[PDB]
Amino acid sequence: ASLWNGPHL
Amino acid sequence: IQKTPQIQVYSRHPPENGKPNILNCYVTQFHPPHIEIQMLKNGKKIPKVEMSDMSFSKDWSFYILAHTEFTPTETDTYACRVKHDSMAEPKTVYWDRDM
Amino acid sequence: PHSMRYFETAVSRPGLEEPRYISVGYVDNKEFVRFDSDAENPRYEPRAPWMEQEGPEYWERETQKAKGQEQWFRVSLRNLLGYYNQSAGGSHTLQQMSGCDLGSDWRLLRGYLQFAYEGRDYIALNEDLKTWTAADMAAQITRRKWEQSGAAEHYKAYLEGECVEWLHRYLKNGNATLLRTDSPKAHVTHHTLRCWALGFYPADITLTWMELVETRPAGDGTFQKWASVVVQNYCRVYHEGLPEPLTLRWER
Repeated sequence: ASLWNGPHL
Repeated sequence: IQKTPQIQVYSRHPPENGKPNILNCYVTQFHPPHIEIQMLKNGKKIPKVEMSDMSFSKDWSFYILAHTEFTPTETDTYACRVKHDSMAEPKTVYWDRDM
Repeated sequence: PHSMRYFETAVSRPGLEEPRYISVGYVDNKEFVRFDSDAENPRYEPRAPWMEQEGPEYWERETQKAKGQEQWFRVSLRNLLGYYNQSAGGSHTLQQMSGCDLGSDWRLLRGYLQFAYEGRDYIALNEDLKTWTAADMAAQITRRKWEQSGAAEHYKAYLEGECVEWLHRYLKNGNATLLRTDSPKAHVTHHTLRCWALGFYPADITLTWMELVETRPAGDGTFQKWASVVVQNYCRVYHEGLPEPLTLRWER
């Protein structure tokens, strides 16, 4: 199960 | 930013002349991901070459396994030719049955 | 000794094209799912047969994440062009590794969250899953932004929670596939003495007799390796596939 990233780089 | 492809050319099964087999060109350790790999029979390009899907390793570098049908003989030569931005000229590596 | 990883890439394209985003999931080092934005209909796809068991809601939900990630990487790529003063006339590459290691009891050993830009380390989450290591001065901009907004907490929850719980499910569902091994078949050749190990799975192996090639895919899901020397005074093969280690020398 993959993830959603939070803040951008 | 520029990593030079490492190349292995080798058959799927131990080679026996006259016996159909699979020729592999395993290209690793390269960056950027854009790459052109050609497989050659007696210096002419083989039209039906398959390629694994884009993957990368634990060290971030990309790799690709290209493969085709071949039938080793006493006289036919097989090579893999790789063009990549890290390299001034395409690199051609001949299949050696001993390796 | 178990793991799950997602390997994500976005490669920008000069011109009106948007980047190509690809995601690959691994369970115990073996590809199990794949998303590719260049596909005809981009969706997560099963890549291990024990995955065709997951129903439509699983694929629908994973695919939503991939679409999100594709947008996340677009924005992050644009930011990186600014931090490093680069041109959109060139192609640029953003990579992510994330996931978890488990023990033989299936408890969490370690979570991972790592980014590379242009094939080099950019920022990583430390093993404490609380603090960040930045690779250079540009990545220190990201580190300060992420400390300020507590970004690590969201990753830590994923890595200790869903990463672990879904790996258990895949470990359970893929048990018969994952437990499988293919024993090497070995032989010796003369030129240099060369001991070959052929048709083995998984790829971890020891050959001892000294030149040694990188282990390489046979293309059928098995691997090959060989080892050679200078010269019957002389090779051992170690593999979890074997009833016992193999032992051989030159045969005429």
